[PDB]
Order: sequence, then structure tokens, then C-alpha cells
Amino acid sequence: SLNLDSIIGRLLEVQGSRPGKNVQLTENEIRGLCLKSREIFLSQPILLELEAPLKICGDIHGQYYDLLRLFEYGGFPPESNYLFLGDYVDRGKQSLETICLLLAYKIKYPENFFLLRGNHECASINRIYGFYDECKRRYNIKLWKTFTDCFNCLPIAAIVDEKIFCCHGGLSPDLQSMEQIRRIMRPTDVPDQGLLCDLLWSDPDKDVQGWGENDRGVSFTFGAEVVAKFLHKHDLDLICRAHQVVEDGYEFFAKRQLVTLFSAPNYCGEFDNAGAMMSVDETLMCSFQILKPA
Amino acid sequence: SLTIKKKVEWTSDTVDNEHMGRRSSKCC
Ligand SMILES: [Mn+2]
Ligand SMILES: [Mn+2]
Repeated sequence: SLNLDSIIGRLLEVQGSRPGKNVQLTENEIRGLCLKSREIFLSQPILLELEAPLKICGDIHGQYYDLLRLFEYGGFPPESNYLFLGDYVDRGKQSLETICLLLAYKIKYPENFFLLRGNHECASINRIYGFYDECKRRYNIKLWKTFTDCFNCLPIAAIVDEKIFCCHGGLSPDLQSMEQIRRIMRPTDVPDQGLLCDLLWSDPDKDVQGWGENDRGVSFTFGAEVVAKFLHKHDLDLICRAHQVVEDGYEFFAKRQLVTLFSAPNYCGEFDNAGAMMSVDETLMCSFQILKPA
Repeated sequence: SLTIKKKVEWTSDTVDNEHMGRRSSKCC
């Protein structure tokens, strides 16, 4: 019933156009994408064990044109395997086209395309920062509730070849074993406190020793030493996260033990940033593809 | 094939921008 290849074809038709051309799918096609993606999310672990080669991407925030550029540089699926670290909606102008293409690719390739949950894949957040207004304007409130039910089943973290830990925000003072993540039940909202909250909200800070209060008002900050101790305890080599705008699209921390990815160029306006995508080959040999602002 | 179930190193063009004073923001 779900004509996936026609949906993807219509979503990719605006490839080659000036940034801003809309794709207006039907309400039933979008609701079909959400429900089928939701059941695929629930059938897969909440802590994904992934394998290289794959390409990792950071925040998109409804910048659909730059998502298509990112796919042009790294190859549209299934030419390359993808892992997104969340924050697909809000702030941008085309959050609907962004999330619909990512959900469709998740359904078309359930074992080579993966999406993690960001703090904006939460009804308490995306109601305010743009996604709800975009759903209400172009569709209805009922479709927004359907997106929420789908967002509550997104996986929380991913581990690539038992060596690269991936989440949207960062570490948590309540994260002692990876089994704690695997036991989180879905569907679930994002709490104001606890492990699930910190994995989507926390940030690294250079001027903090240990754990400190995050000026976002939510979760905590962690220093370069918490990263090194966390990597040594679980025999990991790198933490891969997003959640923060960075000038070059990437930013190292704790001597290349943690990296921050951001894939939305010209995000702040008052601060010009580039977008980056992390490419990892079979030997865990990593590099960066940079998306220069248009 | 499939993705879902070594040491991490970086290529020569990859630079370490940690101590390069790169600006970062948490929101806007
Ligand atoms: Mn975020
Ligand atoms: Mn974000």
C-alpha cells in the first residue's frame, strides 16, 4: 500500500533546484512512512551495534537542500551506509521534506540507513521551535501527533564496530554499563532528568573538571577526563556526537577522543558555519567531507 | 550489504581544531 519508490522519487525531484522548493506529499503517504518506520525502529535494538563502512552526519534542522547536497557528496543510498545523530526538524524551513526522506530511506534500506534520536525529536521541543507550526500550516495537528508517536521509538545510541560510541548529546553520570541503555523501553518521551535526557542534551566543556551544570538549563556538562575514563572503561576509541554548532562542521575534544558533527551550514546567521560529514571505512579509518555554505 | 551486528585513526588531511579557538554555540 505504501508506494515508497514514488514518494522517494517525488522527494528527489527538487534536486537541482534553488533552495526552497517544496514537496507536498499526501497526508496518508506521510502517515504511512511514520507507521512503517516506527515498527522498524521497535524491531531493532535501542542501542544499535553497527559496522563500517558508513557515513555519520549531525544536525540537519529542516535544511532539506543541504541534506540533498550531503547525499550528493557521500552518495545517495544504497551507495553508502548512513547514520544520523538526530535533530532533523525545527528552525529550518523544510523540516517535513527532511524527515520524510530520512524515514523513507529507513524503510527502503532498514539495514544500511539509521537514524538516532535528538533532543528536537521530542514533542515538548519541536512544538515550539518550528516543526509543529510547519505541520499545522501544511497539514494538520493530527499528523504532528503521528510524528511524535514515531519519534518516541527512535533509537538512542549506536556503537560502530565496538569502538565508536554515537549519541546526539553526550555522556551521562548515570551511564555505567551499556546494558542501561538497552533496557530503556519504547515508546518513551524524553524526561527532564536522567540517563535518556543526558544522552540527548549534555555537552562537553573544556573549562569544566568532571560534571557541571549545563547553561542550557537541562542535563550536565562533562570534561576531557570524563571522556578518557569512559573510553578506557568500555574499550572504546572515539565518541561521536552532535548537538552543538561548530565553525568547521566538526570539532575535536579531549585529544581526538570526542568529535562534534554539525551538518547544517549557515545555521546561526550571526555566525557563519560549515557542514561536515564523517566517513568511516572498513578499517575504522575516518575522514571528513565538508559542506561549504551555498 | 548490512551494517547492523580495529582501531580508529584519521587521514592526513584531517586537522585537529581543538586548540584552534573554533567558535561554537549551543543554541541561537
Ligand atoms: Mn540538539
Ligand atoms: Mn540541534
